[PDB]
Amino acid sequence: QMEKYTLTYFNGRGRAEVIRLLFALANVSYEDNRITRDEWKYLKPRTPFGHVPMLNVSGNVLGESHAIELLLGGRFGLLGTNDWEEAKIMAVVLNIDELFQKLIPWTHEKNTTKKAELFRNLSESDVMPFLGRYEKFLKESTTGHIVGNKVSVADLTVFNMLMTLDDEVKLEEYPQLASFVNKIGQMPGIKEWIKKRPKTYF
Amino acid sequence: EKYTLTYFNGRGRAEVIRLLFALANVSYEDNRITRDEWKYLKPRTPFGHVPMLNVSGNVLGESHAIELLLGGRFGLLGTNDWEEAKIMAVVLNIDELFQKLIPWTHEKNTTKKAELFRNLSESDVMPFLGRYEKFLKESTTGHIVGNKVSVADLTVFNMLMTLDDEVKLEEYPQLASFVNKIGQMPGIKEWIKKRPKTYF
Ligand SMILES: N[C@@H](CCC(=O)N[C@@H](CS)C(=O)NCC(=O)O)C(=O)O
Ligand SMILES: N[C@@H](CCC(=O)N[C@@H](CS)C(=O)NCC(=O)O)C(=O)O
Repeated sequence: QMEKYTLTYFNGRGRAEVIRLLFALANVSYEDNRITRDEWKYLKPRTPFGHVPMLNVSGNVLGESHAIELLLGGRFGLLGTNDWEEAKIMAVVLNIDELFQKLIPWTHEKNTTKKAELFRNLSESDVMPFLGRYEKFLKESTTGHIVGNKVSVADLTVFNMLMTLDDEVKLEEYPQLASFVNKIGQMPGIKEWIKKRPKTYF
Repeated sequence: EKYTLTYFNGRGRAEVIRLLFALANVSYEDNRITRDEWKYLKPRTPFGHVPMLNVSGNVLGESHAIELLLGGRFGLLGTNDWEEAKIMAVVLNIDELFQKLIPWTHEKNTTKKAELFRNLSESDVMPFLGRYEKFLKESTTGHIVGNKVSVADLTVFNMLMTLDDEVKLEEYPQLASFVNKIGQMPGIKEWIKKRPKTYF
């Protein structure tokens, strides 16, 4: 008997989307529970840390996006082939989290002038360093993976962030990242999920 | 193995790693650098931060990735993948509280510092105490997760020590027993006595 997975998050990509990509890529079925703010009022105090995403695995509850990505990544064979690769994959995931956190105001700014200003102010300090970093990791990789020789949670995380930034970065100047984003995006499971998934502002 | 930990001369985000080494009784080089040396070193780290771990010439960044690696090699991530993930959830949760406490830790004037803390008390510190008091009440053995000491215990212990002047554990008997129990464990106790005395 398969574990029953239920992911709870708002109706949005946000901090849940890498988890949704892991399920998509692994072709592992789960319930994609998207709640409203109002439903969240009641649910928040019964969660372990007062946040979403949350994962329910056959009656047992786990919080924290990167802990959930750890668990699923491990079960789905997306944490490399040894404990060193696993740790390097998780380091990347945690590094992208810092960038995600810096981008929160931008993601939620619906005024286009103000949103462009938020982004401008992060361009040199965070976005350009991100692109350079991951361009270089890939340049130094022989297989076009962020860590090791197969797809991992880190690939999905960097992929997801590139999609987040798609309208604001030019990947012609980062040919490794351009190739990578097309490769991950064409993977079965991922490709159908991107077409399928609810279109949300963030 | 040859482990080198690089961080500032401080507890900060390296100290749980230092506690893991202490508890496991595993030798490592505790490399503490100055702010000035860090200017030079920063671009050759993977992400532009410390802590960093060098394991026989290979480098790993991210305090929680280092914790995950060392924790796993030392048996401090529970007994299965579910325990491990619950342990790391606690670690990641406490990291949010650490981030919120950053201005407070770095403000040295006593009245400005107290004002920083009080504005976080009901919003963040009190919820933290209630949360971890309850996790312990749910444990039969007085561990945050599972039946054995883990990285989660070391993380909650370190944060409680960080807050030791500001926090009364009068109403949190579970946490008070816990803080005592962890601090008395072989290796931890000696490390706390030996370690360099720093403001942060
Ligand atoms: N450490 C976290 C933070 C999760 C988080 O801050 N979630 C936000 C949404 S992106 C949330 O639950 N907001 C509603 C609330 O905090 O009440 C994780 O990575 O899961
Ligand atoms: N995601 C991080 C961040 C580490 C971090 O913010 N380290 C600070 C000291 S607490 C630092 O490297 N400051 C110097 C710098 O960022 O240039 C981790 O958990 O290792």
